[PDB]
Amino acid sequence: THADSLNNLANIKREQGNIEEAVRLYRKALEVFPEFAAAHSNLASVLQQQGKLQEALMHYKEAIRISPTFADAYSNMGNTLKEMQDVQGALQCYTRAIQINPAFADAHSNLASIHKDSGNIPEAIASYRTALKLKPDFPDAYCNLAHCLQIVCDWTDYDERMKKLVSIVADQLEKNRLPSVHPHHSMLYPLSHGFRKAIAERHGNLCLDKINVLHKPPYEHPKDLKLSDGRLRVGYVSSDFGNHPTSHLMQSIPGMHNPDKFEVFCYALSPDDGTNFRVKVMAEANHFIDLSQIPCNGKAADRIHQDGIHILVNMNGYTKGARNELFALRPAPIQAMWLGYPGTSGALFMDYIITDQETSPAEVAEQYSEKLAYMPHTFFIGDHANMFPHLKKKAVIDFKSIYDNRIVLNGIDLKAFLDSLPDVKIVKMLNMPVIPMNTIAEAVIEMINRGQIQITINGFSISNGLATTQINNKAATGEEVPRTIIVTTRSQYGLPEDAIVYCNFNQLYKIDPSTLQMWANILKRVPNSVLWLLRFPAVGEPNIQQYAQNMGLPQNRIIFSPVAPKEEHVRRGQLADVCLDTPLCNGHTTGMDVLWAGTPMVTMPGETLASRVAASQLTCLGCLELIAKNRQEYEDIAVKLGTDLEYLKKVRGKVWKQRISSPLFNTKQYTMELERLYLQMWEHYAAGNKPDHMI
Amino acid sequence: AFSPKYLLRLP
Ligand SMILES: CC(=O)N[C@H]1[C@@H](OP(=O)(O)OP(=O)(O)OC[C@H]2O[C@@H](n3ccc(=O)[nH]c3=O)[C@H](O)[C@@H]2O)O[C@H](CO)[C@@H](O)[C@@H]1O
Repeated sequence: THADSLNNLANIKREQGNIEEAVRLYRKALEVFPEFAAAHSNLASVLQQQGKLQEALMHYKEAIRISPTFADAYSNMGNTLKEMQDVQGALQCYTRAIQINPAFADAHSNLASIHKDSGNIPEAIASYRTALKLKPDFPDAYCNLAHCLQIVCDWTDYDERMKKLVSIVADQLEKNRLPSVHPHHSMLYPLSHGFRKAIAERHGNLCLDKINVLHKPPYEHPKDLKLSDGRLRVGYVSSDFGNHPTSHLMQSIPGMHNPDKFEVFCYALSPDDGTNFRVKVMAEANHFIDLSQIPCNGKAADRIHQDGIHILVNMNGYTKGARNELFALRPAPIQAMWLGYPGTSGALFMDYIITDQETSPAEVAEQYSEKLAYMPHTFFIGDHANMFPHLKKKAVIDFKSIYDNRIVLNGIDLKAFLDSLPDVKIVKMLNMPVIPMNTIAEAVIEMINRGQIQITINGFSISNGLATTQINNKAATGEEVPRTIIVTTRSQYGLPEDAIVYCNFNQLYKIDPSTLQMWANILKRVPNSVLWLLRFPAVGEPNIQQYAQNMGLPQNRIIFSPVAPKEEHVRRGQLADVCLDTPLCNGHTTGMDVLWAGTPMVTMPGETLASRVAASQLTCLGCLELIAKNRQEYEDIAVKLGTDLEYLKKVRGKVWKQRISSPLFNTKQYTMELERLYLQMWEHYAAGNKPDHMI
Repeated sequence: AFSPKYLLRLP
C-alpha cells in the first residue's frame, strides 16, 4: 500500500530530525489508509513531543481499537496519560499491555517508573529488573534502576554499575539519542564534566522542540529602565512557592529588594498550597503571578513579556514542576539560574548562573554552559534566622555535676524563664545558661521520661520537643516560630549521653561506598563515637547496617532516627557534636540547617558544583579549618574533633558566633549583593556586551 | 507510650 511507503518515509524523516516535515508524511499515510493501525500509533508518538496532549490519545485509542493486540500503543498511551496526570489510567494502560504481552519489557519499565514516582521503590526495582530480564539492552530501565539502588544505598556490584552507566551515556551521546541519566542524577555518577553538560544540553533541547510548534516570533526586549521608572524588573520563576526547601531559603529576599531601584515579580508555576511561605511571597513581592493558571507556555511567556522583565531568574532547573519551556521562549533579555538546581542547564536560553568562587572556581568552568555570576561570599542563603530565631540562644541542664549537646532548651521567652529560676549558672564559651539538677530539672526530666506533651513551670509553657506537631502544627512546619519553650534531649532520640555524636541528615542517596568507608574509619579511630543517620528512606537502614557489619562496625555504632518536621529536624542538630558532609553531593540545605544549630560540619569539596557547596558555606562562615583537601584530611579533621574535646568546644563556639556574625544568614546583605550583581549584568547588556563572566 | 528511647535515672 502507499500508506506503508509514506509511513516508512515518515519514520526515517523523524530520525532525520525532520519531524516537522515527517508528521506530514504520517498524515499522508493515514489519508491513504484511514485505519492504518501502525500509522495512527507513531503519529501520536511523535505527537508525544507536546502538540495536543489529547491529540496523541485520539490516535493511540484508534490504533488500539483497530488492532486490539498492539501492546506498543498501550504502553505508549500510558506514558502519554502520565504527562496528562491520569495516573489511574496510565497504570491501567501499562498493566493492560503487560497482561496482553507478558514479554513486553517496556511496559514493566513504565510500571516500575510510576511505582518509583509513587515511592514504592522496592516495587519499581522489581519491575525494572523484570524489564531488564526481558530486554537486557534497555538503558532506560537500567539507569532508573541504578538511581533506585542509589536511593536505597544498594551498592551491590556498585563499581561495574557505574562503569556501565558511563558506557551507556557514551553510546547514547554518540547517536544524539536522549541520555537515560537525568541531569539531576548526573551529579551522583562518575562522569566527565563534558558528559554532564551534554546531558543537560539534550534535556534543554527537549523543551526547544516542544516550543517550535507555537512558531512564536522572537520577543522584543527592553533596552532601558526608562519605561520602568529606573527600576530593574526582575522576575523570579519557580514552582516551589510554598512548603518547599526553595521557599525556606529565600522567602525573605523578595521583600528585601530595594523598591526604589527594583521591581520584583514572582511567577509561580505551582498553585497556592495554603502555607505561610506562599502568603509571605505573595504579599511582600511587588507582583505575584500564578502561571499555574496559564498552562500554555506561549501564553505565559507572552505575559512575562508584557510585564517588562529585564532579568528572569530560573529557580527550578531540571527539577519537578519546572517549565523551562518558558525560558526557551526568551521572554526576557537577561536570563540566569539561581538556587534550586545544583548544576548547569547546558542550554542557550540560560545566559547566566549565580555562584561563588568556592562553589564554582574559575578552573571548574567549561562545566557550565552559562556565564558565571559571582556572589561576594556565597550563592547559598538561608532564612533560618527568621524561621527559627528561638535557636539563637540555648540553655542546658547539668545532669551529673558543661555539656551543651545532651539536654538543651530553646525558647523566645527563655530569658524570662531563666530569671524566674533561683540557681541559674552561666558558662562562658556570648555565654550559655545552665540549670543545676534541682526540682525544676526533675520536673522537666519526668516530662521527657513519661513522654508528657507539656508542663507548666512558674506559669511558663514547657514543651516536649517530640510533640511540637500536636502542640502547634504551624510551628513544627516552620511556618510559625514556636511561642513556647521546647526541651530537646539525646534520650529523646536514643543517643548515648557521654559519647561523640557524628551526624549527617542528608538523604541516603548522597552516600556512596567511599563516603561510608571514610566515616567507618572515623568511628574506629574515635572511641565512644556513634554515627547518627535518618531513615530517609527507611529501606536504606538495613543496607547501611549490613555494609557496616562487613566493615566491622557493630550495630549499635549507627543510630537511625525517623525524619522530623522542619523545626524539630533543625532543633535536633544541637544534640549532635559534629556533622559529616556527604562529599558526593554536599548537603546544601541540610548544611544550612546544621550550621544554624551550631554543629560544626566537616566537608571535602569535590569537582562538581554540588560537591563544592557547603565549602562555600563554611568559607563564608569563617571556619576554613573544617574543609578537607583529601580523604585523609577529612578523616583526620573528624577524628581530631571527636578526640580533642577542648578543640571541639572551641570550634563549636566559633560556629555558634559565626552563624550570626558572618554574612551567611544575613538575608538583607545577600539581597543587596544580589541587587548589585543584577545591575552589573544589566549594564553589560545595556552597553551591548553579550554575556561574559562577572567576577 | 510515645516516650524517650531510654529513660534518665534520677535520685
Ligand atoms: C542534592 C539536592 O537535592 N540539593 C538541593 C537541596 O539541598 P538539600 O540536599 O539540603 O535538600 P533536600 O533536597 O535533601 O531536602 C531536604 C529538606 O528536608 C528537610 N528535612 C530534613 C530532615 C528531616 O528530618 N526533616 C526535614 O524537614 C531539610 O531541612 C531540607 O529542607 O535543596 C536546595 C533547596 O532548593 C537546593 O538548592 C539543592 O540543590
